Amino acid sequence: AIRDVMTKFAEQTTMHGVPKVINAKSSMGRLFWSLVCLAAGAMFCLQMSEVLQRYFSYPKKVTVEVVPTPVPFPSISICNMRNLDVHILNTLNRMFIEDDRPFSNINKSEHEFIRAYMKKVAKYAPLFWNYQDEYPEVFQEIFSRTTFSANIDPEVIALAAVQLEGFVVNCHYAGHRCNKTRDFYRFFDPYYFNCFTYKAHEPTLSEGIENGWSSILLSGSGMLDKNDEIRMLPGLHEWRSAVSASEGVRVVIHPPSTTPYPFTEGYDVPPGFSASFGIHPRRNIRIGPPHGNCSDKNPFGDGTERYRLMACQKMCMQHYIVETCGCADVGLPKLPLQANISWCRDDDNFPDECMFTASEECLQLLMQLHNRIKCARSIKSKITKNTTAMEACNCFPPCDEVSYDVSYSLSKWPSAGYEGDAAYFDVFGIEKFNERFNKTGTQGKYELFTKYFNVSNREESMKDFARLNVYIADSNVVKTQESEDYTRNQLVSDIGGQLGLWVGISLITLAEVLELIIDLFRLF
Amino acid sequence: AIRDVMTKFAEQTTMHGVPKVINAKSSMGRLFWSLVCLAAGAMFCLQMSEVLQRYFSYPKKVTVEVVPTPVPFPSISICNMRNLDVHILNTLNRMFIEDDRPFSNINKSEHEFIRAYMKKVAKYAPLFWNYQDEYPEVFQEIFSRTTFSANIDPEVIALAAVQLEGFVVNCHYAGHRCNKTRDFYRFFDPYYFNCFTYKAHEPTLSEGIENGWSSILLSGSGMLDKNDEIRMLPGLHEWRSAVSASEGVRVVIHPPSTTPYPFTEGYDVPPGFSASFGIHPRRNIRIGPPHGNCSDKNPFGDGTERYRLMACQKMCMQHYIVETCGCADVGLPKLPLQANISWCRDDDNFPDECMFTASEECLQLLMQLHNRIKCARSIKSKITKNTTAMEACNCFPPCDEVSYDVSYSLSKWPSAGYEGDAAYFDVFGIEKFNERFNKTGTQGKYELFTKYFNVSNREESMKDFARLNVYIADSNVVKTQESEDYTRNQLVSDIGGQLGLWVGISLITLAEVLELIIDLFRLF
Amino acid sequence: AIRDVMTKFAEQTTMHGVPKVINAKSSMGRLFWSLVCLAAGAMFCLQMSEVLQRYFSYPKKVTVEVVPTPVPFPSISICNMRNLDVHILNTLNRMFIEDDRPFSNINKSEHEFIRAYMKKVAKYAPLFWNYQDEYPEVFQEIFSRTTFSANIDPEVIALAAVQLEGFVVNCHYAGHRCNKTRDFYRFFDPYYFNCFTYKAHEPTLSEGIENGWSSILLSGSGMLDKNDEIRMLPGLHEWRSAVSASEGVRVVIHPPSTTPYPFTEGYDVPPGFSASFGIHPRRNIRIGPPHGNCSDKNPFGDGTERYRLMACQKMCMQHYIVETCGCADVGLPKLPLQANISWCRDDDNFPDECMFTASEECLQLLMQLHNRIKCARSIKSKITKNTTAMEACNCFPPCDEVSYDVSYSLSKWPSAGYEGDAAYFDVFGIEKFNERFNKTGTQGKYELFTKYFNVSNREESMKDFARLNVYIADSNVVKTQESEDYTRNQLVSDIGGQLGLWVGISLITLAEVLELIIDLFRLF
Amino acid sequence: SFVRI
Amino acid sequence: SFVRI
Amino acid sequence: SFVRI
Ligand SMILES: *[C@@H]1O[C@H](CO)[C@@H](O[C@@H]2O[C@H](CO)[C@@H](O)[C@H](O)[C@H]2NC(C)=O)[C@H](O)[C@H]1NC(C)=O
Ligand SMILES: *[C@@H]1O[C@H](CO)[C@@H](O[C@@H]2O[C@H](CO)[C@@H](O)[C@H](O)[C@H]2NC(C)=O)[C@H](O)[C@H]1NC(C)=O
Ligand SMILES: *[C@@H]1O[C@H](CO)[C@@H](O[C@@H]2O[C@H](CO)[C@@H](O)[C@H](O)[C@H]2NC(C)=O)[C@H](O)[C@H]1NC(C)=O
Ligand SMILES: *[C@@H]1O[C@H](CO)[C@@H](O[C@@H]2O[C@H](CO)[C@@H](O)[C@H](O)[C@H]2NC(C)=O)[C@H](O)[C@H]1NC(C)=O
Ligand SMILES: *[C@@H]1O[C@H](CO)[C@@H](O[C@@H]2O[C@H](CO)[C@@H](O)[C@H](O)[C@H]2NC(C)=O)[C@H](O)[C@H]1NC(C)=O
Ligand SMILES: *[C@@H]1O[C@H](CO)[C@@H](O[C@@H]2O[C@H](CO)[C@@H](O)[C@H](O)[C@H]2NC(C)=O)[C@H](O)[C@H]1NC(C)=O
Ligand SMILES: *[C@@H]1O[C@H](CO)[C@@H](O)[C@H](O)[C@H]1NC(C)=O
Ligand SMILES: *[C@@H]1O[C@H](CO)[C@@H](O)[C@H](O)[C@H]1NC(C)=O
Ligand SMILES: *[C@@H]1O[C@H](CO)[C@@H](O)[C@H](O)[C@H]1NC(C)=O
Ligand SMILES: *[C@@H]1O[C@H](CO)[C@@H](O)[C@H](O)[C@H]1NC(C)=O
Ligand SMILES: *[C@@H]1O[C@H](CO)[C@@H](O)[C@H](O)[C@H]1NC(C)=O
Ligand SMILES: *[C@@H]1O[C@H](CO)[C@@H](O)[C@H](O)[C@H]1NC(C)=O
Ligand SMILES: *[C@@H]1O[C@H](CO)[C@@H](O)[C@H](O)[C@H]1NC(C)=O
Ligand SMILES: *[C@@H]1O[C@H](CO)[C@@H](O)[C@H](O)[C@H]1NC(C)=O
Ligand SMILES: *[C@@H]1O[C@H](CO)[C@@H](O)[C@H](O)[C@H]1NC(C)=O
Repeated sequence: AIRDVMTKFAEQTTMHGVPKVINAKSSMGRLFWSLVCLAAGAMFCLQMSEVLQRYFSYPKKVTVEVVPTPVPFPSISICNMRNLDVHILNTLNRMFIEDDRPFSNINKSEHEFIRAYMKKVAKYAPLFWNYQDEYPEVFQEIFSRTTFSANIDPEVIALAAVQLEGFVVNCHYAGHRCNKTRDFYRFFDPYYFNCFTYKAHEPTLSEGIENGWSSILLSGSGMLDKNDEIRMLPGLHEWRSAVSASEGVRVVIHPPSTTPYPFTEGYDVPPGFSASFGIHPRRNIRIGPPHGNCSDKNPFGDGTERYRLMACQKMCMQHYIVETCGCADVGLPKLPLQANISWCRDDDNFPDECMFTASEECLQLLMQLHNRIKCARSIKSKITKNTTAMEACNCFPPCDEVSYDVSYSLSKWPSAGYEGDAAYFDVFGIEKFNERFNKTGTQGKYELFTKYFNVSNREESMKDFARLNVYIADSNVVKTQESEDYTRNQLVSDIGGQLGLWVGISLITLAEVLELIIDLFRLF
Repeated sequence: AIRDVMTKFAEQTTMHGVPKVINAKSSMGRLFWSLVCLAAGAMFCLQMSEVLQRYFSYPKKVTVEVVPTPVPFPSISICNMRNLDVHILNTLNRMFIEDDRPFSNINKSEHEFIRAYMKKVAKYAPLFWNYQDEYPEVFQEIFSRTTFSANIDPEVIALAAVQLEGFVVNCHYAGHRCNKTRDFYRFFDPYYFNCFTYKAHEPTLSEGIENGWSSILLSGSGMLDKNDEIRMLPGLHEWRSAVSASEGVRVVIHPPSTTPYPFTEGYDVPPGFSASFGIHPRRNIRIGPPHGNCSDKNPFGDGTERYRLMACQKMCMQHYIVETCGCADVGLPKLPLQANISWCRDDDNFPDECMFTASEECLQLLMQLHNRIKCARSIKSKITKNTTAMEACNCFPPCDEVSYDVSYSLSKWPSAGYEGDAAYFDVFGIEKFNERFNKTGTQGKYELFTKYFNVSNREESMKDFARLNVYIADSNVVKTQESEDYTRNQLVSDIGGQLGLWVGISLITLAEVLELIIDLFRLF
Repeated sequence: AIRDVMTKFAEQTTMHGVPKVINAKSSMGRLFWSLVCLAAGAMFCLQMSEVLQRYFSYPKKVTVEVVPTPVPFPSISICNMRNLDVHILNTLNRMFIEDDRPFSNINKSEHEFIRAYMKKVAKYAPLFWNYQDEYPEVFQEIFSRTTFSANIDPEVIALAAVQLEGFVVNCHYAGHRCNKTRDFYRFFDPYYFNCFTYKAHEPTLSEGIENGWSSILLSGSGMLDKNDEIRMLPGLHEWRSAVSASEGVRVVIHPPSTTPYPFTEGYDVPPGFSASFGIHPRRNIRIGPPHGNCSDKNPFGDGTERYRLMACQKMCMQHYIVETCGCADVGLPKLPLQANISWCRDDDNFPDECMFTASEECLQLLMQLHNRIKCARSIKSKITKNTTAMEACNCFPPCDEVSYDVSYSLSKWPSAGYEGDAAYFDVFGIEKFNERFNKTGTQGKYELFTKYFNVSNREESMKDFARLNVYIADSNVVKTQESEDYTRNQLVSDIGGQLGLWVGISLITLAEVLELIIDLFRLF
Repeated sequence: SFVRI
Repeated sequence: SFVRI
Repeated sequence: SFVRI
């Protein structure tokens, strides 16, 4: 009978409630015990609902601490805010002073960059002689730096951009003199034509800073000719950009195996000043999909470089620009998928007749180029604020990231008086900086530096130099590490506590009810 | 009998201990089991004491993470460190050179600010002609900026302070030229007379920075007359303040809908330099009373502005100053409760006879004003270190706050040579900066700027300009969020675990003991 | 019999599983229940293995929050980048101009520092007259600052280094003028000869900044003689260090009762600029050995100074240098164990014959000194990257630390025009800065400052001054506190939950099995 | 404007 | 000091 | 180089 198996289950059950209900000999007692069991079950269900809501929200746990594990010395990328060499600039200025027609000056120089530059300028000069008053803004934009870098072979620009031998006067790292040929690596940037990345080399010339990196850089432009009248020199001024005409050094501190993005990251150092960069290293560790969002590699790029979120964001911006305006923005990296896309500033379609006549067709082509630039700029400004587009690129922060916080300070490097005399003797007497440009291919630069950097005018001429002092301020690394807050083990413990508190069941107690229902199914 | 109900309770109990004690057939066994039960209960009570101590301490849980949700572009407030216009300053200097008696110069100018200024100065000049040697410090303090701003109608000062049209040469945001009349909002500050707050306007003149905000500001004072002798010009120098005579621009980056407090927050930019402000946005979320302390609104102010702790602290300081010295400090906001309180620097009670004779009554009134200023300064310095007073103002950090960490760097903006020529042509050839002051009401300023900013001396004159470059360095926001560490659900789970481990009770097991005590009360 | 006690244990057991197994009347039921019990036990053991692995990993819990508890105002240490006084430098330069032989100039001055300096220089001059072309780098290193500070009594150098009366023009703190004799404390640093630490003094001259610390410092060197030829002045230039020839003030912000380490921490301020230091105080609290690593005291030093990790690291570096090269590096603190170790730059063994002849023995001793310096520098660069050596010094972060994050900005302090005139009158008319050096012992300095700092050339001469503005930006302290994540109480709760969920045992249920095994041992 | 190259 | 306005 | 003191 049903009562027989009910009585049996009541006598060998480990459940705490239904033994009272089954053996109850009074109706009111049965009602009371059934209500107690139902209330306990309902409250248990509510508490487990809260528990499971906490668990499947996958919360994160974060700890911030200082650890003694050392990080490698960061890579330092230095970019002179002046793109071209001083001698080349003076040559161009004097050539234009002698004859302002760029067409006649194409064959006047054997330097390849000068020839390409004058050809490119001549393809616009007749328009510039006729339409200054009507479209002054257009010609300012066309003659910007990015136009030349997008239309002239970078290997040709590199012959006239700032050279490493003429940029880094001296270097010191870890108490040893730096090897300029082995430690510095040249890279091309569309705005800062030549840039150099320093990669640390630990000791196997025992001099210099022991706890960091120091270098003296020639960054000023006081040796350039001072024109009595305002004259346009295309390729010098990026019209109305945030860095349009600044003077100094752009310094970017980044992890050793990453590509620097100088126009959106880094610090500025003016000429005539000594800058101290106190680095406080940081490390961030993040959790994967279920609890967070992190990635080990760039979705758009290859695996030859360490992942940074900036690279992914910039490549996403370039991808959205290419699809909309049909051309790639020269201010962003070229996606490593397809390289058949032309820069938005490409102008090789300009006819040769634009060198001779200011025809309306040349003006229409100029307007088309201006409109393409405007399209690229418009897409640049708005795409970052569009969350729907940005989220589609799946740019997630790195799972293991090293970051640097920099303390920035400035001193006046060449001190007035005797210490400045010592600095001048160190630069020109011991290092013999001028003698590095007494070579045939740079004879003109030698005379300029010999006249400019003479002993008599050392107080004013030395202001064109700048010094960087990059060092690690704190040896301990501030580590921020993510972890799962509510593990499955903790979930099991919480479930066990709730089950014991409210109803008293165990999982082998469920085996008892399984036996009971087997018995009922057999009896039925 | 008692033994009958005891035996019953022993046979249908789900408690683990008292069945042994009740059915024990040996005295030593009864003693052992009773000791076991008592020890288990005592240890359970100790563990629950620890658990409840942890719970009612209301601990907090904090997580630091980077999120892609974008924050709005911050408001930028720029305040020229020179309070008055250059032309007004030159006019005042030349008027004093022609005649050093301010009384005779009251009717010499039709400019309202000049008339009020000369009246105010004449109310002190006879004392200044007699008591320099005896009280040099008093006259320096009286002739400070804050005295004039507290005694002259701000709408009158605004006619002579730095004007927006003569301060912001150019502006660019999100790849578009800024509208100076619609985007900039003028506000009055007692030390920096005229200040302007930029409020971002997203694109619906496609030029400029795409990822931030850039502007060129006229901040230098090289066009001021160079006197051959030291002459006092009241209203210029705030005597021995920390910003007493600095030159440049004060820049404050703050959330878009908040009031800037330039004298205690912001950054400095010298003239002739280009400053880069790399913003790393942050967001902080805080928990309410039981676990923390946070507020959504300012206790002292209205609801028209977003809450910041600085506003509450400054209003608390003003409240404590008003109660003590009986006057409000002009360097702090005026409480929006009562505005009948006079500034501590108010001096409208000075008789007109002080314009003509250096009577002892005028000196006594000057000493009274000096003592009032000293009272205000003394209360300012000590109130912040008095924790009892500060805690009474109930100033708590905002429950949801947006903060910005700024990377600060400097470049030399107008580069020597050709790029500086391009910058000069951009400022004066294309934008035509001088032509904005060729209007009748500013004819005198036109001649000064035409002479000063000529082509011949562009290398030196352009050093009076400065450029700001404000951009968001990291798109991801570093979010710090508070949460309750020990919820009531976790407390219930821990209580259940402890109860199961030590004694094995469940809450329906308590129903069994309730039934037992009902039976005992019925039997008794 | 065994079955009798088994049946008894089965009927008065609170275990949930073995009652089924013992009373099972079917073999298949016995097998099923035994398998259920074994599986439950195995899963319970696995979960407890995970629980104990979590517990004995001793995880930490970190919370970041803002608290209103105020920290004391930090100590400010200011070090002029020029080591010697201007008058002493001019005297040395003019003495060498009159006669370039240092030996003949030993008895020409009554100043003790000058006599010691000329003796030390004469002990090297004959070598410097013969071996410039062959070893230019050696003589640059020997004539550095650190050589003189390591060989001349610091009490003798202090008579010629920068004096407090001639360095701090003015000071203000908490709305009161600073007492220069009571608030500033002089300390000696091998590179910055004289340095001064400001210790805050709360109010019991009511003027100045109310919410911070401000001071005007003479830091420029424009008053030094301008030589027509490059001349070596030993003791001025630290050859090719990262701070070799900079001009300005080195500022270090540190907790009030700690020793400043200016060469590896702090900020730079150039002359002619006003620097704003916005401090955001922070506090870090750390847990001891079982969960972390922290220390309250420096293992190498005494207990008279508050503990900082930098002191321990520097003393560890000094300890490793002393053991390797056999001498102490002057650029690091001297261990307070033994002070019989000589500096690596010690040269008192040089014979007096080196003053008269350039013998090969003197050259060999010079080479030995150079090699000792090279040994010290080599050990400095590599020891920090050697984790095995650094870990042996037991340098752990402080258990309770106060840190400061500083916002750095620059203004041009002496404004052109009238405000600069007011600043000049404040410095020289009211404070009477020149009158502090009209005393007999400084008559020569008086004439130099009277000629240099005249009214006519105030625009250029005032550029040698600098101003510091140090203030607390945020009253609330960002507190980072470590705590144990998994307490023993939480471990007990989790164990109870797991035990209740899987097997249903309680600790008094273990008393039942103890009784059972007692009964079995008695029956056997 | 007339500016010349 | 004599300083004059 | 000849430099002299
Ligand atoms: C700086 O680095 C260059 C390149 O590594 C060094 O030139 C090499 O020197 C090694 C031995 O010192 C030779 O075996 C190689 O043939 C050299 N040329 C290479 C590798 O291209 C140079 O010696 C280093 N030091 C300097 C410039 O003094
Ligand atoms: C991890 O990334 C995913 C995908 O970006 C996030 O899911 C998105 O969340 C946003 C905001 O709630 C929604 O607008 C999207 O629709 C979601 N995407 C999908 C595919 O549903 C997710 O929230 C992120 N989680 C964490 C922990 O970072
Ligand atoms: C800059 O902003 C002002 C103010 O919003 C603009 O002036 C308004 O322009 C709209 C249409 O463009 C007119 O309907 C309003 O009557 C104008 N005046 C107002 C609103 O007071 C101005 O056009 C903007 N651009 C400039 C100055 O070129
Ligand atoms: C929240 O604020 C209250 C009130 O300011 C804090 O309670 C004060 O705590 C301080 C320091 O322990 C005592 O001196 C005061 O007497 C307390 N006030 C009262 C009314 O008792 C409380 O500690 C704060 N709690 C949190 C979590 O921030
Ligand atoms: C600045 O501090 C010095 C040193 O504390 C003060 O000189 C002391 O003044 C007290 C009373 O004001 C005398 O009792 C002591 O004898 C003085 N000399 C000491 C302590 O060495 C000085 O008065 C303070 N103020 C100034 C310099 O005006
Ligand atoms: C606390 O410090 C000890 C000792 O420095 C740390 O134990 C060392 O850990 C490193 C890296 O895992 C090993 O190379 C050493 O061999 C360990 N030392 C010993 C004596 O075993 C320990 O990890 C630190 N713990 C915390 C929480 O900071
Ligand atoms: C966001 O980008 C997507 C790209 O597919 C575009 O379709 C959409 O219009 C954009 N939204 C806004 C508001 O511009
Ligand atoms: C430049 O090089 C030439 C040889 O090409 C040499 O004679 C001359 O002395 C050098 N310039 C110097 C050292 O002034
Ligand atoms: C040094 O160079 C400057 C230009 O920089 C020049 O004016 C001066 O005459 C030169 N001095 C000598 C001695 O050649
Ligand atoms: C703190 O402020 C209260 C304001 O009522 C005042 O009564 C008290 O004296 C102050 N305490 C100190 C130490 O100044
Ligand atoms: C200034 O304005 C007048 C008209 O009021 C005009 O004639 C003059 O040319 C302007 N100044 C210039 C453009 O130099
Ligand atoms: C240009 O202005 C300067 C003053 O700033 C003046 O000395 C110079 O003579 C001016 N040049 C011309 C050509 O007017
Ligand atoms: C690290 O320092 C120890 C000091 O005892 C030394 O023995 C060891 O060689 C060093 N290791 C390296 C790689 O230099
Ligand atoms: C310098 O001190 C002397 C007294 O030793 C005094 O006569 C002279 O006036 C002082 N210098 C000044 C105030 O110019
Ligand atoms: C002021 O000092 C400068 C040197 O700094 C000097 O050239 C000038 O002649 C002096 N003026 C007077 C009036 O003595």
